[PDB]
Amino acid sequence: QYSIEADKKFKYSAKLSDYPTLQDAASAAVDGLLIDRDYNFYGGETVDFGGKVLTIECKAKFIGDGNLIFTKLGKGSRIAGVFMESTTTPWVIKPWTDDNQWLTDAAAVVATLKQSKTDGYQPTVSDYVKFPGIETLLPPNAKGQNITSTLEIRECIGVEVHRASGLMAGFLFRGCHFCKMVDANNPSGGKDGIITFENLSGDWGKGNYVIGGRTSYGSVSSAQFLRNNGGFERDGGVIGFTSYRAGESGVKTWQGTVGSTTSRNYNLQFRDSVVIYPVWDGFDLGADTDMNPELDRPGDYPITQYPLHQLPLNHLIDNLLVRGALGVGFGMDGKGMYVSNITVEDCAGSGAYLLTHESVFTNIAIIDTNTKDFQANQIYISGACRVNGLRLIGIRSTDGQSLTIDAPNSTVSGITGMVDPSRINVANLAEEGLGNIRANSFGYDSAAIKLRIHKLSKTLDSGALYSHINGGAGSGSAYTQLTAISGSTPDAVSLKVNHKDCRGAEIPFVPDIASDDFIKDSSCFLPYWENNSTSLKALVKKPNGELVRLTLATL
Amino acid sequence: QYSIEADKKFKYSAKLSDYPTLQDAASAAVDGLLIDRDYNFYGGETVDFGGKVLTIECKAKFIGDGNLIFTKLGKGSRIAGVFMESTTTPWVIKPWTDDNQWLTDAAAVVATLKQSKTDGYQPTVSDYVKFPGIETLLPPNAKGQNITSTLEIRECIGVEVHRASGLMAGFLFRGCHFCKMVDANNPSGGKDGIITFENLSGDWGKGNYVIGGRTSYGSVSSAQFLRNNGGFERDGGVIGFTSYRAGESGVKTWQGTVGSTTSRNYNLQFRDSVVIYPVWDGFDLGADTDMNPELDRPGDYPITQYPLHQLPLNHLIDNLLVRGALGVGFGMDGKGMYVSNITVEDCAGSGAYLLTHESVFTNIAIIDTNTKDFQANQIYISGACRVNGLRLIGIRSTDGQSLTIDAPNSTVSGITGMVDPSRINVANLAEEGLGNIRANSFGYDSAAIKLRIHKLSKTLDSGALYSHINGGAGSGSAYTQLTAISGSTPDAVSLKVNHKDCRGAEIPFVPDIASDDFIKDSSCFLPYWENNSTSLKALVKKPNGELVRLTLATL
Amino acid sequence: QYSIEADKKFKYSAKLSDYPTLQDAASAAVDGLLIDRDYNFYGGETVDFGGKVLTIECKAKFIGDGNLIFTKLGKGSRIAGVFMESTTTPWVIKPWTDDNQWLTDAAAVVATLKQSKTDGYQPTVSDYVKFPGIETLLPPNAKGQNITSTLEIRECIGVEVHRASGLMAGFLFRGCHFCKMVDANNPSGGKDGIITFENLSGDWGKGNYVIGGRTSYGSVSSAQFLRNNGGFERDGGVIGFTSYRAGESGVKTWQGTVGSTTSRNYNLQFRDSVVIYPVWDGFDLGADTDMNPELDRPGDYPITQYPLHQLPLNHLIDNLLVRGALGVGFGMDGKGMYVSNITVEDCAGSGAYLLTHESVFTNIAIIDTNTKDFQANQIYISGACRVNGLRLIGIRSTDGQSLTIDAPNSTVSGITGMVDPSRINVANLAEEGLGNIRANSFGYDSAAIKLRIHKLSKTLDSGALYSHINGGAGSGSAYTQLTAISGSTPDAVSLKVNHKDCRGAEIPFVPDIASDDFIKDSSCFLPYWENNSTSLKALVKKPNGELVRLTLATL
Ligand SMILES: [Ca+2]
Repeated sequence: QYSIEADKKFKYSAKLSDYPTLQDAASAAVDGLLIDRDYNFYGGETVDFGGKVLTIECKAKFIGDGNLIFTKLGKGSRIAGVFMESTTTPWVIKPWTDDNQWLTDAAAVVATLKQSKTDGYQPTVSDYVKFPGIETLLPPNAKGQNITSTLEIRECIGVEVHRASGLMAGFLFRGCHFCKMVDANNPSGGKDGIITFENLSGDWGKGNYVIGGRTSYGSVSSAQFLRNNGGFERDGGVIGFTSYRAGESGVKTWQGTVGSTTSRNYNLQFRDSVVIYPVWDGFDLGADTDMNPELDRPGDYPITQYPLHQLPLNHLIDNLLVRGALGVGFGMDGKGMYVSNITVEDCAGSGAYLLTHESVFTNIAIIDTNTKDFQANQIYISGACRVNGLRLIGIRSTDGQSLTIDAPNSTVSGITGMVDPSRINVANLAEEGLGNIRANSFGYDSAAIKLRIHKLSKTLDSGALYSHINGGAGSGSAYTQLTAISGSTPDAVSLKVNHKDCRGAEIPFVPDIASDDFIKDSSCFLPYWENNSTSLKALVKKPNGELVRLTLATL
Repeated sequence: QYSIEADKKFKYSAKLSDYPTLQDAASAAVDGLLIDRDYNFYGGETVDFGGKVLTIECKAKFIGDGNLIFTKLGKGSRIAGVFMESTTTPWVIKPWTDDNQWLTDAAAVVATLKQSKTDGYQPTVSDYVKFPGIETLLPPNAKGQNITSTLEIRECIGVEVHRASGLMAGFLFRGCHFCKMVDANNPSGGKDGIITFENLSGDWGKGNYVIGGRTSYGSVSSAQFLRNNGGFERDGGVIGFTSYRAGESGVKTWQGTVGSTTSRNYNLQFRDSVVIYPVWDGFDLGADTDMNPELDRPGDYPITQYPLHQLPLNHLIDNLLVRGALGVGFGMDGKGMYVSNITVEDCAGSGAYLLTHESVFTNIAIIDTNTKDFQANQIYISGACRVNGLRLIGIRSTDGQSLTIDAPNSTVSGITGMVDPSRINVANLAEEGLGNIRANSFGYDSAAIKLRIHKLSKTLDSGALYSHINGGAGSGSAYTQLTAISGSTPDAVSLKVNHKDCRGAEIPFVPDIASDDFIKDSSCFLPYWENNSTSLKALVKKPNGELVRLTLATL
Repeated sequence: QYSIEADKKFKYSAKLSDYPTLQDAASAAVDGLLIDRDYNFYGGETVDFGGKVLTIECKAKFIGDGNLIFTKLGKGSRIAGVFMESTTTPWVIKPWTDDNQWLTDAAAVVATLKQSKTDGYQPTVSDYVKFPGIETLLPPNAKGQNITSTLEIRECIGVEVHRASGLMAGFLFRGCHFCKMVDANNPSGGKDGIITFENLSGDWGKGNYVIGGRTSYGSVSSAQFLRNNGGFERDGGVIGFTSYRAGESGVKTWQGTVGSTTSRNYNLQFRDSVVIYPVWDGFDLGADTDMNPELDRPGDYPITQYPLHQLPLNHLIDNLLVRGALGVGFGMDGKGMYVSNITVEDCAGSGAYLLTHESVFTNIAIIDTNTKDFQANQIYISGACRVNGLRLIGIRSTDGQSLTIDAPNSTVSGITGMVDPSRINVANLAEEGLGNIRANSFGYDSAAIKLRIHKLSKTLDSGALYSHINGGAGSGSAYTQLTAISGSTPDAVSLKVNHKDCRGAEIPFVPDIASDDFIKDSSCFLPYWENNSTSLKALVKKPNGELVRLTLATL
């Protein structure tokens, strides 16, 4: 019988073109399921896949506003090529120019309004803060919109969504474990987060990843996590991902209470990823609320155990790039954190906002940030942290008085760049382990090794060692100078060696009668001027510590 | 009826073993298409896939010289495992030894000639420049060869080629958008570029990527782009890729006019990638022609708007590694660029050749490059740029007079390595933001903090602060010395503190009668020698600025 | 005839549910093979796939202790979703606490014993060394266990295993070439290595990679190689991989003789990867045995050609992260190596153990390692190497006398961090290419530029340049001080400029009659005390080099 042989030798796949509803096709499926016609779904339409391990291959669109809900997929199920699209074409704003300059003026942003499923985003309430005054100026038809076409995977284990795309599209994993969003094929976002792992009910989320791929646009954050804990195994997070033009942030771990419980996250990886042109932040990896925080943490550690911003979040954070944020490039909180290899460039707000304590930051580069003076500084650290390697300043100038680094409880080593030293505030700055040193000077007739005591003055060097050309180039002659500040005049007092190639030391003397207390150490002398005789005298502290006054030079 | 049920329950796939031509199989296909026998194609053979969204699975070879042309594939089509192979076995050169040393002598290169589809490449005209004299020495049968077996995807949107391989193989996307070359499985290249996105006609290319994978050999560049613009979204470029032994360069964005229009590229990503042993360059990301440039840019911005090498290319460039180039490791041009985290090692030409202006380079490492003295320097920057963090020198020495960095308009901070300071040329070099410092000296009886004024001398230190051992190790005693250059003799003039553990300052004096102009500042004195009385005198500039001469020390 | 049309239009797949043995299903398969029921295999069960190019899709478990052996798969075959599981539930140890602190006490480790297929590992003989005393304390039923369920690919070319997982699971490629383990889906390991490329027989392994994915647990190493050589093309190794909690090491290239031949490896890539919480080492990339080494290298280069630890291994090593090792973070040997961009944090043994010679290390960060004092240092280098950029110290203190870096034959530049300078030992340390410098001091009333001659003292600075506040903050006045050590008392002897805002130089003098030899240079004077007359004298070395004694200051 051919049918016996056929049933044994051919691959099983059901296809949607043979069925009137998606549930009918799902029920028929045994191995493969092919989406080979566009399918209009109603919001909340729910498909039961019977616990089957299905390979779902999409070659057409799921069309609808609201959520298409997939349930009871077997472990190992895979959904490839899915394409979500809204039925509604909403009003979107586009707060950047044709030369990719951010628009900050509310009226200019309102002028960008158009009806489109892409190239912009639907305003939300956070836009009222981001573009002050815009709430009053937006037409009512552009406020409070709620358009997203969302694929919801509900309460499944071991399901992977690969190469997803769409228009006004979102992807929600609700109450899932060991699920992955892999190689997202640049979906264009809607009102809700583009990729969400939300585990507010049931067990803490674990094994949930965004791996590879990219997203564009969306009103809020591109990739986000609520109530996930990767365990000590660090089994979850974001690796190899790119976010472009998030309406809020590129990658976000939620903070505070959502509903009746914690939305926070522990033990996730954030590695090898890039966020470009977010309207708010590149990476927002905080767990506690900054402004107007909850007095408790239902479902999480109490404030009595860990103070605000001091949770043992224990994320693995490495090799991240942010460029072009209108908000903050990289933000986090927590205690006992290690963070490495972070690069932030060209952000309008702070490059880094770090509400961290007893944490270590290694090889950080913050290059041309706070370019619009939105924050007090380019990098802020609240608690007692360590920074080992910090690159500051690209090519931008700073006209006002804002600090570059304000990390008042932190100890820092290894700053590089053309930082204005008056714009550094740290607890301690040191290079303990340098070798033999050479200061090489270009474009000047001198070289300098300067000292600045910030307690005395943040703006004036307190002393210096200089080398200065005698005559011109090629003269083979220079003079060395040791200086000290007096009367807030840098270099006011100095000793010289070889000025005008004289081969001698020029020694400063006290310009009047020296007081007893002017001399510091025993077996030393201090020259001073006696004008009434045209003589140099010496105040001498003898080897035995007693003072005597001698005549040093006479007419 | 079984046939009704069978048509509903089984996956559709056509296979080439059932058809006499590839077009017949393509026409029959509805979902899958299996290449299950080797297929000999003629150059220019064109397959029309009818707009169908096909999953093409290759388990055999496409064999032929020239192009196999795929057209009218539906968005979402995928081609996996394709294997291209030429019919011709050409003559190839192998310009490296069994110890992986580059051959540079033309006669030695000619001696490597063999007929093979791999382990070398077909000479092209660029080899005549790379190996001077080789044009005369190559036998005629090894010149002007043109063997490539090329899969051409023509005027398609949303097509992905995955896990491709081959021998004398190339992959061309001509007039395509939103197409990807994913996880290339080490094809061995032919005469043409291995992976090309060419958009000289139609709309500018966008959404075109090389993601993952690797290539080997080829006569010209491994991955290349013509007339692509990723948009502000940076939707295209090269991520996660490895090139080995390109006959020209690993990754190339074309420069200048090709045909009648621009071949240039904007807004692409070049990230997380590696180029090893290219015959020419690792990354060639320039857009304007260097030698003998066009006087115009048909199809692009005019020279009147942006001068040569000053286009707003706006690529996203980060986390690149190059090793073993016979040419330049990393090259680019453009204005307003940000570049980060570039590592270049062991190149025979310059590590970096940067025809850039108003651009920022952060965390650059150029380690043992220009090892064959092909260029004037290891890193060159033409325009007014900023470098923040620059590692120079591995373990190689430099016998001649070539510069290490020549960046005469650039401001630089954060050099590390055993650079010869005479081989640094920059506009300005500074460490503005160091903390308290310690110079730790090993393998010497002294420690040093030296100063060098490059305007005075690039080769001689102009002054120093030294600490020198008194006696031997463990003596608990050292002397401190402040020095200045005179008569081109470093350290010619000095003041000492604690020489021979004497607990005193040794002060240099003018060895003859001091001229009036030798003293600089008021309320200072300058000792000088009066030989005719065996006396020290003091030239004194009094507190009121007037000069007087006093007797300082007498018999 | 429908059967003719059906045979042409449907995809071929055989499925295990239709057959009594795996061999029966394999024999029936032509294109696809679906594993759609759990399959109990016996150890050594061998399947012959007839040279067919098969796409094997797994949606169920292979269950058994021992090896399931796949042979004669055609080039291009793929195995997806495989899940290996043992029949035995062994006794496992879990040497870490509920706060993720390592357990080091043998009795505490024994107390963790449980029967499970995961969340720990089976003890092996290396545990007897790691937890001293544990050999005596372990119950007999927890010693010498040998449970692994291993998929063995034997003597195949061009086979890829994708998205594999399991419990007590291993994956062995024995005598294979051009094979890949791709996107491992966190298999939980057993007694043997989780991913092994072993080529002890036949040709040296080539083209063998681990790409992407992750593993957890296992008694020994996560990914390992024996007798592989990637060629100059670097065609093999580990890229994009994560290892968690290896019972030995994350990534290992074997050392020494195994059986009758070499187990060593050449020309592999180790890039873009992460190892966390290994019981032994993060990356172990050595080739020669350290303790009690072989006197020969059968099958490899003789000791007469390359001494122990000086093989030309030529691996491409870049962009690696290790955190939380109980052993060493990063270890290797070899001569002529280049290594870049390595980050190691929070390891109980050395961050790096480098038995390397004539090798270059660029941009290395070793942050809070040797935290349990297991080794003599945080980073060790035996041979004559170069280090360009080395970050040391996070937030941990060191109570004892151990060194931070011991690299006694190496030349180093670019240390950053709060290193204790007495804990640096190198051949030479230098910053040759710094610009104009500023020392910025926070939290002190002074700024300092110190000098330390390690030959004199590793613990005491030998001289200094200080700037000190006169009075208080905002006074606009400081004094500069130049000091030298005497009698092992830092700063014992000093010259001051502007002490107490006096505008003069305080000059130290010899406290008794100066000996002739106390003066160094011609045309200099040295003041000294004559107590019997209350006078300063000057020992003068005249311009002609002859000595004279003069009266300098008198009552
Ligand atoms: Ca006198």
